[PDB]
Amino acid sequence: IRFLDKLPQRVYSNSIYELLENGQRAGTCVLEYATPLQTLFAMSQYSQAGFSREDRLEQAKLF
Amino acid sequence: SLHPSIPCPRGHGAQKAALVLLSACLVTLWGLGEPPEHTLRYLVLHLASLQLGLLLNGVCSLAEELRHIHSRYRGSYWRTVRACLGCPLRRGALLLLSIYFYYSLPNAVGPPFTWMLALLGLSQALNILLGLKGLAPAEISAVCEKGNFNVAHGLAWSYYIGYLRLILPELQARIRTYNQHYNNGAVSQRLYILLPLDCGVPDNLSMADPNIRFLDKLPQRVYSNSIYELLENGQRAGTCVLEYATPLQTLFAMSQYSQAGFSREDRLEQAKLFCRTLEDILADAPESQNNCRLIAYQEPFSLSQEVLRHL
Ligand SMILES: CCn1nc(C)cc1C(=O)Nc1nc2cc(C(N)=O)cc(OC)c2n1C/C=C/Cn1c(NC(=O)c2cc(C)nn2CC)nc2cc(C(N)=O)cc(OCCCN3CCOCC3)c21
Ligand SMILES: CC1(C)C(=O)N(Cc2c(F)cccc2Cl)c2cc(C(=O)NCc3c(F)cc(F)cc3F)ccc21
Repeated sequence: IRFLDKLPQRVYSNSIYELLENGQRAGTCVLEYATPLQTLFAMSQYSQAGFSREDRLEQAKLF
Repeated sequence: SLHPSIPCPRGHGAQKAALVLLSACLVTLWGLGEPPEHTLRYLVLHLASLQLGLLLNGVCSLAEELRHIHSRYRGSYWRTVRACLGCPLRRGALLLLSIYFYYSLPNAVGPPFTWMLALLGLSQALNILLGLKGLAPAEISAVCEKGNFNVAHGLAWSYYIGYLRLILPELQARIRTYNQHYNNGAVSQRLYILLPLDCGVPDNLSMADPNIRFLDKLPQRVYSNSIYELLENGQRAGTCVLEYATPLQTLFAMSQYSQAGFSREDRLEQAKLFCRTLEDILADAPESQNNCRLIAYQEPFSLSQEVLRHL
């Protein structure tokens, strides 16, 4: 998965990524992560959450 | 040398022609072999008459320039005399030479002193009233350009001082930042200024030629510069920051109105002169460190091909 180009355009920048299959680009797509999962992880890191790793995985699946 | 139609700065052809004429006249005089002292007398008398006529014309000009002294010559008569008759001491010496030569050298073909003065005054009055001593447009343009008395020079310098010098130092950094943001192609780092000799500046650049198409607003008082990519046989081959020359648009608007006294041929002359003046300024300016180029053209053809060949 390698970055190719910032998709042209309230200002959303979606980096597109090409997919190397044995070194050859089988295609490309607009690919991105899910930020609520990152917020769940950061919730689990902090101590003012009461939100453990077991609960973090449970909430990730439920989300 | 931007365009085949842009005039070159005036050469020394007039002085070359004068030297050719002087050589021919010397050949003729040596062939005829007339008494040289008579020739000296005649030439000195002719120059004296011409100088005194110029003195009379300057006096006539001073007669009206005396009323502008408070607002144009800071209320000093010496400034008015200098502006109406050139350098005072040089012309006074020439006039004294004329008077002494005429009063010493007899005039074989010429009036006495009072008769010559009266005839010269009459001729000066006739030339003033009838406009016989008329200024040819070629010499008018030569003098205006030599002394920088053209609207195009002022417009070009205003365009430089107000806009170009402010944005060129940071245009390189802005283009580098944009190219780092949008990668893959890349955008040329040099500004491109359009210069249609016909002064046709459409609001939309793509309307003039579909091959040139807007790409993105370049990131940044507030300078909104639009970048354009050029279509070659349906596919883009290059891209650059391309904007129109607003002073040419102002020149066209000046030509549109009926109070500027600014005709279409005058608009063509000032367009060419603006192109040349901006060429010189951006050639010697420090801010134009190979940073700006002018696409000067005229439709009698595609602009995009010319911009590509520039790229
Ligand atoms: C001066 C150089 N020059 N000589 C000739 C001939 C043509 C130009 C030229 O092209 N100049 C120019 N073009 C710009 C384009 C952009 C952009 N965003 O793309 C940004 C710029 O800088 C802000 C631009 N500048 C410089 C500043 C320009 C205009 N302006 C002036 N008038 C002059 O300076 C002036 C002096 C003489 C003589 N003639 N003129 C103008 C005809 N007073 C201003 C006061 C304010 C304020 N603080 O309130 C804001 C200003 O600018 C906002 C206008 C932006 N409009 C401009 C037109 O198009 C659309 C965007 C002011
Ligand atoms: C170059 C050459 C040979 C020449 O072609 N002329 C024209 C000309 C005349 F004008 C007059 C007669 C014969 C010729 Cl031939 C000329 C004139 C003088 C001269 O002293 N002119 C006095 C003078 C005027 F005559 C009229 C005037 F309004 C003011 C003035 F001061 C000297 C040399 C020449």
